[PDB]
Amino acid sequence: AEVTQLSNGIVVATEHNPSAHTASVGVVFGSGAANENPYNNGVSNLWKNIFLSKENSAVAAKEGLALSSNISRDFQSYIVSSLPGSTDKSLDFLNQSFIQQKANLLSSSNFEATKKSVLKQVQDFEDNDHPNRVLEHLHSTAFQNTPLSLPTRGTLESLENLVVADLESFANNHFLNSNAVVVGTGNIKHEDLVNSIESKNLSLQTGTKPVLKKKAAFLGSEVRLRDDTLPKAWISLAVEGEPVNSPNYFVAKLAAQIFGSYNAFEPASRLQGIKLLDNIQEYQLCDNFNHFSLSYKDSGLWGFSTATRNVTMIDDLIHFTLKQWNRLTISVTDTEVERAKSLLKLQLGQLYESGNPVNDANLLGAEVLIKGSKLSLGEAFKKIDAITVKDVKAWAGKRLWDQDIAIAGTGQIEGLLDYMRIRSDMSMMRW
Amino acid sequence: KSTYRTPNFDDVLKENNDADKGRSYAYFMVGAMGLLSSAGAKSTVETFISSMTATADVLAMA
Amino acid sequence: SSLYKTFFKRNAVFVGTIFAGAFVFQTVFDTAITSWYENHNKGKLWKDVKARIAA
Amino acid sequence: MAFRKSNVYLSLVNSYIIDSPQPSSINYWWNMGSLLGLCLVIQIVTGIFMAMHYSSNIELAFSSVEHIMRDVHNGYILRYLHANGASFFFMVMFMHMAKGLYYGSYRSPRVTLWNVGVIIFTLTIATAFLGYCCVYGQMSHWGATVITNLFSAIPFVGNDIVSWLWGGFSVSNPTIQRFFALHYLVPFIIAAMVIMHLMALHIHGSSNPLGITGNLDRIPMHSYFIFKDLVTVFLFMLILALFVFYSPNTLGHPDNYIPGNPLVTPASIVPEWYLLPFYAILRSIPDKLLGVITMFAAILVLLVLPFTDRSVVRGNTFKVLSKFFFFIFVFNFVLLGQIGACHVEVPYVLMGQIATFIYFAYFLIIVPVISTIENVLFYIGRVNK
Amino acid sequence: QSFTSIARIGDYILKSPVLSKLCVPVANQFINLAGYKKLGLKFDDLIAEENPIMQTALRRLPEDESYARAYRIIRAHQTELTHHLLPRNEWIKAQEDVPYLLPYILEAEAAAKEKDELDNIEVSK
Ligand code: HEC
Ligand code: HEC
Ligand SMILES: COc1c(O)c(C)c(C/C=C(\C)CC/C=C(\C)CC/C=C(/C)CC/C=C(\C)CC/C=C(\C)CCC=C(C)C)c(O)c1OC
Ligand SMILES: CCCCCCCCCCCO[C@@H]1O[C@H](CO)[C@@H](O[C@H]2O[C@H](CO)[C@@H](O)[C@H](O)[C@H]2O)[C@H](O)[C@H]1O
Ligand SMILES: CCCCCCCC1=C(O)C(=O)c2scnc2C1=O
Repeated sequence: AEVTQLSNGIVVATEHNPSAHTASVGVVFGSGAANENPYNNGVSNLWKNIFLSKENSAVAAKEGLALSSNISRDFQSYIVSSLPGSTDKSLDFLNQSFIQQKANLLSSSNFEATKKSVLKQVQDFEDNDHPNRVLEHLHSTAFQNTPLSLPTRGTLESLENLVVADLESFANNHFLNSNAVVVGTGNIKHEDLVNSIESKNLSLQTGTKPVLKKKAAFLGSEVRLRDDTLPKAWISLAVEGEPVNSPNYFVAKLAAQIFGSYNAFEPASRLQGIKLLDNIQEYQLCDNFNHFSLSYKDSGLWGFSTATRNVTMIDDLIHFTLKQWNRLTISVTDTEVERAKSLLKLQLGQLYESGNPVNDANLLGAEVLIKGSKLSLGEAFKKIDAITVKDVKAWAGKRLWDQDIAIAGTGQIEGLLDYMRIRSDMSMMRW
Repeated sequence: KSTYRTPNFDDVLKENNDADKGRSYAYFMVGAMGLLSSAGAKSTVETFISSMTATADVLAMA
Repeated sequence: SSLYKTFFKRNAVFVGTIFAGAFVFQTVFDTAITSWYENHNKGKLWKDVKARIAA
Repeated sequence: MAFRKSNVYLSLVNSYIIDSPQPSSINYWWNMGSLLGLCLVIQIVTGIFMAMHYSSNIELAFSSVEHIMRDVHNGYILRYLHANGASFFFMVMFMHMAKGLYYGSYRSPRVTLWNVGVIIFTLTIATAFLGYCCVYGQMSHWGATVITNLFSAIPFVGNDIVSWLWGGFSVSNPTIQRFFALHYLVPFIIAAMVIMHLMALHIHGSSNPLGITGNLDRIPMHSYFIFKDLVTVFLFMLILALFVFYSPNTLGHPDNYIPGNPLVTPASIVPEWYLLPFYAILRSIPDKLLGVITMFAAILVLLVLPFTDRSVVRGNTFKVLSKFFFFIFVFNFVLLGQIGACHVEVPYVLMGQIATFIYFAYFLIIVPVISTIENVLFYIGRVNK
Repeated sequence: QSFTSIARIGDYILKSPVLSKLCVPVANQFINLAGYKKLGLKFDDLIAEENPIMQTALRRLPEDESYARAYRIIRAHQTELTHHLLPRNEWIKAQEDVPYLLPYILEAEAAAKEKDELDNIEVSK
């Protein structure tokens, strides 16, 4: 449970955990899809794909190393996993690919074979992964004409028109030092890694900063992707949430836990202590749903997602759910808040502490990049337990009560009523 | 075209410097409509009811 | 309009405040009208004629 | 499908009168409903034809009814039909209501059905009364006076509501004319209410004498019950005929053949027979305000029955204690009526007071107590441990 | 009134030899005067079913009992409409008049009551 981080030339961050069996090293950049443009959208996803290409991947495999990378909105990360002993051979492969081979990975035979893969990849996504496709579109309309609206995997149109020069252009503007953090998780010590790094000098484009832009903003709107040939209806709905490093980051995350997630087929799920289940189970209004409090640097999204085959009662699904959310402003109970506290701790635990160093790396790098440090799991619990009913009520009265929303859906959505109908349910009549 | 590229709404959108601008106007409008409607309903109801009170020709003081 | 946000603060006007305002309006408006009306017809009314009479 | 099923208008008729699934075992007590519709029609038809010859002015009302009696061809048939029809309307309504009481028709899931029925009963009382005032006989005038004064019991504004209702200093020409206008209006509100009654009946269907489900054995309304309804419709007409032609004034009051007089109230006032039980209840309370409140409560208490019936089975068919007490309630009601026709004298006043007590106690004490006891008896008579 | 409540009172009386000898004979006389047995019905057949508890109960009832309940109810309606009673040798005997649905009704009520309790549990820190 130690968050160690020191700066010499490069800001090095590590979180050691003795019993681990393995160790992971890599760099995480403070720039992701939210830094691209509508036309070069998909560059970051492309980088990730070449970094994992058959050529580069075969080199580290001989050495007994494994590769992993993830593209997000605010950040990007390249990671190399290894045994606790080869904690040095990872640092060689890292520098070899980001300085020496930052021109060998971009050959006219590799880039074309990779481009052909992300194209079949992103296409496959839009053709079949409906729930994620919808959540991606939710960000698209909620933050339109603003950074957060750009899909992480990029659009098929900005992708097929992307050239090697664009990769370089992006890389030379974001893969800088002042916008980077070298992460090390697994078992290796902070002082073990920091030495192998402060050994090899060379700055490589120092003093350079990435370009700036215009702040992200929420806009009440919707995008309806009707498709009557699909067998279900997938919809996502949300209000403007909380950004990371916000006084209410936790109240919000707790508020989502109150309604939580559900799966109509799993017996135990049907028994949960969520009032909403009394309303939706009578006529079986949906196969599943899940609330969330997504947070980013400039903004966030608080809402839920759901999938259903009861295409003639979608208005009741949406109506009941939004009536429950009304309660957070006027009648949420102590026991509901308490049930949430326990469950939030359990999930926040399983995330920050799993048996996989790669997840730890991403989380560590991402956090240190936005707030210059990581909040310890124990420090979180103290904040979570401190939340009162009054807090939830004040938060909801600001974020949920009579506030614009964003909607997105695909499939048999004829039954999803108009905007103003849904919008009206964000409140209740009173004397 | 890509569904992620949201069409232009610039002509319709209000340059948000005052977020609660349209809300204040709409709510005032609805409120004034409710005010005048209630006054009218009250006057109409009173008009019908008072038509059942004693007529001018029967209030003779014997 | 910040003039609205001072009295109602981003919420609509409630029935009670509507009904209350309606009762106030009904009286104020009626006086304003009866006044303007009688002034416009000054000299033609019985009030005015009664003064010019002495019995 | 058949045309009767597909046509927008015919399907309504088909679902309510032709294909409606009825419990195979319902008895003749279930025939009162149709008889009530028939009564409603007879009242509306004969009323409109007489309205053609009636004058509402206080100086002409009484004589215009005499004009209907002496000059209008078949006029006396119209008046005696309308008048005797009102009485028959109540005889049948009480049986309809009593049938519901006995079989637990008021129980869930037919509460809405029962509540709408209470509203109809109130509207019917109001309608008959207004009609009664249109004759403008001696009873008419005083009835119009008493019932409108009932509102003065309300504190503060009460006497105002009254002078308002009268449209003047006393029951006069503005009163009787508004009463006629109102007597014509209300029957159409009853009709609309009767439709809502039927809508509520259609969602769960009729109950049956066994008090259990009818879902395992139903037979079509058409043929079986259409023809069974015909049996009582004709019997109903035969009896009404006997009064209309052979004894037209037996259910009326001689004082109504005397024009209303503002200065003289008859030495002996006996209201309409169907109002007597309520008249007795009113008279039994030596306080003005409490007197009218208790009378109105005698009607509203019908609303309480779905909650005070603690039983686990519907109806009194298989219940010894409940059947017995059901009849105490019935004859207590008749007694109240008999007391209402007597003078406020010694043995009667106390009898009236006790009967009133018993009436309310049935709903609030006897039913809940008895039904609980019966529940337990049913249990301990079969469980062996 | 719930069956849990009916059982509480009924069992208390049934155990105490004071009331058990005083009441049961009256109850037995009551049941015979009711006459439902002459129609081929068992008391449990008479319970009003239009509520969730009874619907759950009838749903859990094993197949063979269900077909039998059905035959008894239909047979009852037919006799009633003919204004007769079944021939005495067809009447339900006291040994047969068993509370077969009762165990399902009580189980459902407890399940229901628990849920009501759990949905409203307060918490003391
Ligand atoms: C205009 C249509 C009209 C309708 C609809 C109507 N009536 Fe009448 N009613 C009259 C007229 C006209 C009189 C006066 C003539 C008379 O005394 O019969 C009257 C008189 C009465 C009387 C006095 C009877 C008597 O002793 O003379 C009663 C009671 C009555 N109506 C009951 C009813 C009931 C109950 C209904 C309906 C369910 C009804 N009326 C519907 C017109 C109507
Ligand atoms: C205070 C109660 C009450 C009043 C008054 C009432 N009803 Fe009903 N009615 C019922 C109930 C309860 C039922 C259900 C009977 C059952 O299935 O056990 C019913 C059923 C019916 C039925 C179905 C057949 C039957 O008789 O059971 C008809 C038709 C009907 N009512 C017509 C009417 C009409 C027409 C009126 C009067 C204008 C009326 N009712 C007034 C309570 C009432
Ligand atoms: C589930 O169980 C049921 C059941 O559902 C039903 C429906 C019935 C059958 C009974 C009924 C349907 C009764 C229904 C009664 C009505 C709908 C009455 C509606 C009433 C009215 C008064 C209609 C209004 C009439 C008019 C406006 C016109 C009259 C005036 C005229 C014609 C004036 C003409 C003028 C000139 C100058 C010629 C049962 O017996 C039954 O038992 C088991
Ligand atoms: C026919 C006779 C006519 C009588 C008068 C007409 C009706 C007037 C009703 C007036 C006010 O009724 C009032 O409406 C506003 C909506 O505008 C309601 O407001 C509700 O919705 C608004 C809008 O999303 C929310 O901001 C608010 O927090 C919420 O309470 C308010 O709670 C209710 O009290
Ligand atoms: C449910 C309403 C019951 C009506 C009760 C009022 C009964 C009633 C009186 O109390 C009365 O003093 C006179 S004088 C002439 N008619 C009446 C009459 O009907």
